Amino acid sequence: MRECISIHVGQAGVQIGNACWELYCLEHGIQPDGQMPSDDSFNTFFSETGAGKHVPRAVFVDLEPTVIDEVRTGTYRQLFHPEQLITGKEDAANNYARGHYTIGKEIIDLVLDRIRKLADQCTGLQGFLVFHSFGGGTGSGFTSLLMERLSVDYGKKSKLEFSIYPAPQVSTAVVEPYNSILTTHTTLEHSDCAFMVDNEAIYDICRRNLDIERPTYTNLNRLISQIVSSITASLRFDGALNVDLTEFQTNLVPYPRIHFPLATYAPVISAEKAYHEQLSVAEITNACFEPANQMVKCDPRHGKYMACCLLYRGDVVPKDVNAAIATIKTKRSIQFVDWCPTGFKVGINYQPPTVVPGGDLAKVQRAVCMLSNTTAIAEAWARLDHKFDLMYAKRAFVHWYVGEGMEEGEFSEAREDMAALEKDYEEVGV
Amino acid sequence: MREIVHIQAGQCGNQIGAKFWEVISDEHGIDPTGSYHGDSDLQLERINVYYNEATGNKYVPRAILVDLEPGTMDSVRSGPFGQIFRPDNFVFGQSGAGNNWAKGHYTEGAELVDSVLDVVRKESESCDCLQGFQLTHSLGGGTGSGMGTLLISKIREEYPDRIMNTFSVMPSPKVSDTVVEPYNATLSVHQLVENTDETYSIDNEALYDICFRTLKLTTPTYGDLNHLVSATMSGVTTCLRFPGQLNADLRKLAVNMVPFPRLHFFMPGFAPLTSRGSQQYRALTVPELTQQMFDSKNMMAACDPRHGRYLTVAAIFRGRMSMKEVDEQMLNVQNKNSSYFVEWIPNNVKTAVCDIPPRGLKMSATFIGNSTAIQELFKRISEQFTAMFRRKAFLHWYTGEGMDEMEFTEAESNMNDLVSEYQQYQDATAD
Amino acid sequence: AESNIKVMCRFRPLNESEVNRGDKYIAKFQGEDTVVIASKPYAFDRVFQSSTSQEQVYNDCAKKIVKDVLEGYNGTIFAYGQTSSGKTHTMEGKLHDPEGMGIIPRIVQDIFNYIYSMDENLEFHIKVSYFEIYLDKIRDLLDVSKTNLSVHEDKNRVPYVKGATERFVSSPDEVMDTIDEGKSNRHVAVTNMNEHSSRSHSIFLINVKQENTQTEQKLSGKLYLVDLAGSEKVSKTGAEGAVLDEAKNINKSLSALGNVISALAEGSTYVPYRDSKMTRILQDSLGGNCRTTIVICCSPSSYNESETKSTLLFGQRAKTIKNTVSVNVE
Ligand SMILES: Nc1nc2c(ncn2[C@@H]2O[C@H](COP(=O)(O)OP(=O)(O)OP(=O)(O)O)[C@@H](O)[C@H]2O)c(=O)[nH]1
Ligand SMILES: Nc1ncnc2c1ncn2[C@@H]1O[C@H](COP(=O)(O)OP(=O)(O)OP(=O)(O)O)[C@@H](O)[C@H]1O
Ligand SMILES: Nc1nc2c(ncn2[C@@H]2O[C@H](COP(=O)(O)OP(=O)(O)O)[C@@H](O)[C@H]2O)c(=O)[nH]1
Ligand SMILES: [Mg+2]
Repeated sequence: MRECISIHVGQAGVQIGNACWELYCLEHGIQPDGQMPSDDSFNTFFSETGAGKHVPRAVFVDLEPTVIDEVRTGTYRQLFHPEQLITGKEDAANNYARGHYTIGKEIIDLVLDRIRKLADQCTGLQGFLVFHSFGGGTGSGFTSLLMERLSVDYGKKSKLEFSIYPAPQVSTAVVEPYNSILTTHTTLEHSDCAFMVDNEAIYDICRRNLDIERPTYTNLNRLISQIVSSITASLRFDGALNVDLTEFQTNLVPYPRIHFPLATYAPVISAEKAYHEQLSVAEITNACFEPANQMVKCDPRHGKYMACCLLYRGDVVPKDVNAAIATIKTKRSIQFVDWCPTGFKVGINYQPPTVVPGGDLAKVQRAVCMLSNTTAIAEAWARLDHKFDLMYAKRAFVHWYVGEGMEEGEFSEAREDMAALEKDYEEVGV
Repeated sequence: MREIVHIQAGQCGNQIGAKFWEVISDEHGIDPTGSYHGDSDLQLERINVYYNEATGNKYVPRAILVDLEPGTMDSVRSGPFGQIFRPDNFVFGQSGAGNNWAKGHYTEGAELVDSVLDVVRKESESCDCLQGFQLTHSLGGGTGSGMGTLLISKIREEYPDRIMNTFSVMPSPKVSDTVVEPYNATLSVHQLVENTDETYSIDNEALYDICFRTLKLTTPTYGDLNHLVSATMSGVTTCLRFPGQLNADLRKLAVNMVPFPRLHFFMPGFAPLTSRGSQQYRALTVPELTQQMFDSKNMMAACDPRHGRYLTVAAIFRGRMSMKEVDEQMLNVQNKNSSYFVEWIPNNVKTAVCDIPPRGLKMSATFIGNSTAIQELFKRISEQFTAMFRRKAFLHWYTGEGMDEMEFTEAESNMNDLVSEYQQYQDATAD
Repeated sequence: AESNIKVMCRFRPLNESEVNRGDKYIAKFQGEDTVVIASKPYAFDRVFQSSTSQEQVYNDCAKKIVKDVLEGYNGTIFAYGQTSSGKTHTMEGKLHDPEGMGIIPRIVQDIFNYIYSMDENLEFHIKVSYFEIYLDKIRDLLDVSKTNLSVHEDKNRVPYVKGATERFVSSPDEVMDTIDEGKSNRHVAVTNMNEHSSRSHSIFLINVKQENTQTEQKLSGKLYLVDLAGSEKVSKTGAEGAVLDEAKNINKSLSALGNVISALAEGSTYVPYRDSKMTRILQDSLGGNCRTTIVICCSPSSYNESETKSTLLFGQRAKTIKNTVSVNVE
């Protein structure tokens, strides 16, 4: 019934996996080997096996062994079943064409088989959550190749992404404007709906909303995982509606190319900020329209809301939600879609969030995540195509991708659709 | 990817190379009897990257040592870690080419070249997931220069798919007893530009001034200097040897470093090198590290990048620390010092952080810069090369050892095309 | 002193794999100069529509370059365009059919037909070489022994290939034999885009020297005839294994040819002829003492629209380029 598989591609991808899986373990009551004192709604993302070991609906993929050997070295190593942990040897190494052509095809069948043997143990499979970067070698290259092959293999069955987006301050690679535009170009037609994660936003929210002075990527994944646990909470807790990934697609798309929402999650408050600790449903619903708490750090003061779903988890009443939503619709100068009426899809799950035992957030009675489709991310695309153009103009770095199987036309074609993604983001509005 | 095959060539190349191996061997916790003493489990982790698991509990370096003069292999063999090297892998002649690249590339070294090839094939086919090859040689001597470049090309004709890493040491305009070094240089650069993936350009000039100004030392003694070489050479190999954050390998390094494939000459730099034992004051933290790491005074090529822009920087941090503070300190530096980067290359600074530091320290930072200012070096060799070449001075000592004059003309022709190339992308703008 | 690169456009028919897919005929033509594709005009020196025979291509494209090369200019003719688009058909063809034969043996004949039409006082020494760039190494085609050849710089530094089979040919019939030998040694594979796909860039050079005994003057001309490979999308060709290794080197060498073409057209300060061995052998050809005609070869199937568009823009780029043309002494 209604089961989902998380597919963790890339080092970042995998380390958000770690934090997500560790968090689902605590959430469900699952000891770090496998045993648990109870039962209940582990159903979807975990499988109970004969000897009481509760095994993830996971696939972890890395293009070298190193990120995944830390998994199977450390804690939950006895939870993670060896068949679901897939290593490479010779990596893509930040180069998109190595991840799509050369090295990627060397694991692709093997990732798809262990996907298929996990999927064939899914009574009511909904689909996939793929976590990957738009910017890396592994993450960018192997995921777009993986998306094409999964669109042929599972077809009707949904592909959600949790996609790592670089930013105009926080960036990673030189060739990353290619990685981004190249990967997207491929994903656009194949993928279903993608929850862009901006690594600057998470970094910035941890500093300003979490009051952390020295965060590490462990601290960052803790906020990331809390938005992914908030989305996945609908399958995993008790509550009202929204228990399925397709309602996310269905209700968030204005047009299907424009399949990239922004997630807000609230409250992002530190355990140490225990003075104004009593937050209301209104308070945390205000925070979801606040430019601070946006997982994608673009300017909502330029960009329009096209579509909103509010997912509440914990001590939340829907009288309180109605009241919140009516007054947020009066207060904030939010532009909306014309063809449709006012747009909020509301989800209520009764159980609060969980922090990790060293976790930075407060152990709040209630929480919310807003999934919202905005035109604000065209600002972010615009910065990305303008960087592509810079580099492409001189032809810089492009010998490494064309010299590993790629055609230069593919760059032209990619950029042309990204420039049409720009026009789609213009045309919704006039 | 997993295994690197290391190749040392010439007197320098084998002395800086043994000093490298005693550094990485102390990091990986292995002694001069080849025993693993490592107190942390993580010391054995990626051990097979640099090491071979030999018969029994012995870890042996995957190192091949080449020289024509056999007293170099004796000073290695009678060196402090001597027994750690496998004596099959001591590849020695009985002469010495004698600061003559030609007797390297054409005479003596092309007689030795095949004995060497048999041992790098043997390291190679024994590797499970081979990364590629790592040669340490000189761009100025006789053994390292012509026999190095003979090597670079010969292995690469055999393995063109895997990665060709080199540590290529550059001769000083201040010192050296050997006059003909720019001849050996021009001749080498011509082969290097055609056959390496990446070239760390290791200038003796800078190593001298780094040691004389920063650390303190007056006349040039190679054992003290070779410590700063070996510490840099550990520094950049970090990400291959040990896990942490981004850029694990050399390909994801070189892919992110090189805009146009002939511009692969990198400018090394290393941090902290402050007043030993006492300071303990002055600097400690990750922005202080990032500062020292970005400083022209901490650069290991003699080209001041304050006179010629940076394309790309790869920065290898070592220790447990904040990925955010590097993201911000690399943001900060590139905003503020924007006019020393190039505008057409966006995102110029690339960052790795490894949890493991070196020994002697708790935190470290290694700079690797692909700088347009490396042209001042190619100009220095040229202006000197063409000086002697126009009067056809010393030419007979080399043309007599096999070469045509037109090979001096061609080696010049590519070095000066390499110059136009480096001069372009210094000058260039956006649009 | 300054002569443009002539950029000439050839469309083939729809092939069997294309017509049996059900692909549309995307080319519209306006006169000899302009091809219109998706309402957009692409302007050139001469355009050749699909029905153009092998003879037709010869008298309009090739013909005049024969009189110029034998005036002691250098001459380069090369075909550029993605896989199956009709380069090898154009340059080689079916050598021994007097209708199906292409530019290469047709050039050879009209050279010797000129030499038959010359006085008894001109001595002509023609030597030919035939080599391929395969997996970025220069394999000799007329000799099996030499698997990589070397780039040397000449008298005034212009680059040329050292270590090659220079056959000194008497008859054109004997040149047809060195062509037939070299062709069948050239590395060719079956891909899902072409059953005879060129996996290597094939370099026929005719170096023609002449002296008039009576005038006592000597002239040389390098005639290069390069059937290139066609930079391909892995999706289309279905290339894995060796077919991909091949593809990598080709895409790699033609991105570099592109960048050289591009640099010249914009007037960029280096001009990287030094990237690829193909760009090096083409140094004279793209900015030097040669009359260079580029045949850009195109498919009219809808399947290849994107990559066809790119090939036309390479040619619009390329037409803008002039050569630093002059008469080659001996
Ligand atoms: N949120 C998140 N980002 C991380 C994590 N660790 C690293 N990153 C960052 O996310 C981006 C890297 O993306 P990856 O998907 O890891 O890139 P990758 O595919 O492993 O890149 P390759 O090693 O070249 O294959 C960079 O900006 C890293 O700094 C993590 O655990 N969480
Ligand atoms: N103009 C044409 N008229 C008729 N047939 C043609 C034409 N051009 C090509 N064809 C047919 O297509 C076939 C393949 O053409 P060709 O080998 O020249 O393609 P190619 O461009 O060299 O491919 P590749 O890049 O793989 O080498 C030919 O053998 C010929 O039968
Ligand atoms: N850093 C350093 N440079 C040195 C050392 N010994 C010599 N040099 C210089 O670095 C280069 C070494 O060349 P090498 O190939 O060792 O000369 P050869 O062995 O005599 O042919 C020359 O330009 C020397 O001046 C050394 O141990 N360390
Ligand atoms: Mg062909």
